[PDB]
Amino acid sequence: AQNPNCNIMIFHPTKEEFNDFDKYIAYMESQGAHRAGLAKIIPPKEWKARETYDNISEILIATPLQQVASGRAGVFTQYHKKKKAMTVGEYRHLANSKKYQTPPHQNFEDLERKYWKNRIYNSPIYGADISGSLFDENTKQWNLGHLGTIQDLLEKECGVVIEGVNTPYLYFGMWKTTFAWHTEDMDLYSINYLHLGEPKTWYVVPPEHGQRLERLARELFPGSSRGCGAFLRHKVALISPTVLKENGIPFNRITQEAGEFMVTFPYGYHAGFNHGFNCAEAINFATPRWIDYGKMASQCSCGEARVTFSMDAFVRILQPERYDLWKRGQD
Ligand SMILES: O=C(O)CNC(=O)C(=O)O
Ligand SMILES: [Mg+2]
Ligand code: NI
Ligand SMILES: [Zn+2]
Repeated sequence: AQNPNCNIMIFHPTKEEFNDFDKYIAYMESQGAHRAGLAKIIPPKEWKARETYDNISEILIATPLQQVASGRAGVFTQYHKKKKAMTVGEYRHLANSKKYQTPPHQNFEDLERKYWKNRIYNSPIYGADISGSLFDENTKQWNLGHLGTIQDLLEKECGVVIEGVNTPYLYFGMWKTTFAWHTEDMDLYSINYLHLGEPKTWYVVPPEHGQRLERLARELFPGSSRGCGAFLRHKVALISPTVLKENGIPFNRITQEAGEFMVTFPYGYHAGFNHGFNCAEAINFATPRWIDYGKMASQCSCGEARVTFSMDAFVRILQPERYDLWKRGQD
C-alpha cells in the first residue's frame, strides 16, 4: 500500500499535468495521498489564478462572524456571533489593527505555540462562507468555479439526475480565525486555494482513524455528544495537537501558503487557523471513490448543522432510510 504512515503528501504538477483535474486527483490517490486525509498541491510556476487582486476591497462580507471561545486552551468550543456587514477593505483594515493583528513571532512554530496558548482569550472575526469566486474566467486549469459538479458525478456513476448546484465559497481570515474539527458535508472532498495573504495551518486525522477522533470528541464534549450523534457536524469543537498527542490520536499538520492548493479527502477530519489577513476559496467535489463515503456519512439530525439545498438530494439518493428523519432536522 502507498503512504502506509498516512503522511501529508506535497505535489508539484507540471503545467502539462495540470490540465486534467480528475486524472491528477486519481494520480495523487494512486500514490496514497488520500490516506493522510489532506494533500498540498503547488501549482505550476506558469499558472496564475488571476492577474491581480487589486480590486477585492469591494467584496461584501454580509455576515462577519466573531468567533467566541469557551473552555480551556487545548479543548474549547467556539460560537459564531453575527456582526454587521463590512467590505473586504474594512475587514482587512480591522485585521491589521492592533487589537487583531498577528503578534511578533520567530517562525510558524512559535506562532502555532502562541495560537494554542492564547486563542481562547480573543475573539477574531471570520468572513466565512461567502458565495463567490476570485478565479479569472480565463483561468482554465484548476479553476474552482469550473469544476465538474457533484450532481454530474452522481449522474455519471449511478445514473440518477438530481437537482442542486455546487459553487465555491470565499473565506476571509485574520489572525486566530479558526475552523473547527470537521469532515465535509456527506464526507465529500474539498479543495481550497489560498488566494492571498498570510498562511493557513491545517491539522488532519487520517480517514481510517476518524472514529478515534470522534471517540475522543465524545469524551471531551460529553454533553454535545448526548445532544447529537454527529455533533462534530456543528463545526464548533477544537482540540489541540497537544491533547491529540496525549490521547494517542494519529494526526498530521501542515501550513498552506498563498498560491497553494489543499485537497481534503473523504472522511479526513481537519481543523486549523489563520496566521493573519488572508483570502481562501474552496468548494466540495466528488470522485467515484467518494460514493461509498457518501452512503456511510453521519448526519446531524438534532437540527444545529442546517445544511445546503443541494445536500437534500445527496441524502435522498444515497441515504434513503435516513432521509425521513434527517429532513425533520433540516425543516
Ligand atoms: O479555510 C477554511 O476556513 C475552512 N476550509 C475547509 O474546511 C475546507 O477547505 O475544507
Ligand atoms: Mg472589489
Ligand atoms: Ni473543510
Ligand atoms: Zn446535531
